[PDB]
Amino acid sequence: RRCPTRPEGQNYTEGIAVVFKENIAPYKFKATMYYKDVTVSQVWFGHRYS
Amino acid sequence: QFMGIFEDRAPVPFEEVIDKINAKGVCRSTAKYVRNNMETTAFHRDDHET
Repeated sequence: RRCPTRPEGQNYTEGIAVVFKENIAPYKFKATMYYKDVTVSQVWFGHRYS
Repeated sequence: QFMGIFEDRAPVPFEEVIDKINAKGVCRSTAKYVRNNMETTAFHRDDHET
């Protein structure tokens, strides 16, 4: 009987790759906060205590 | 100068939610509510109820 031989075989293209995934990290940068704590305190001065 | 700003959130009573906000679409200008075990009412603009 005429039986088949080995299959053709996969043809592979050698190369280089870079794999990117979805970006989930927030964009980060340096900021500066300028503000003023304004604290106004009302004190009642008793006989022996405040 | 500001000597102090007391900011509070008061609930809207049932009789104001149903009869005023839901029926007429308006809200009272006075807040009557229980805070710190006391009945307190605040009038907007220190004026009459509207």
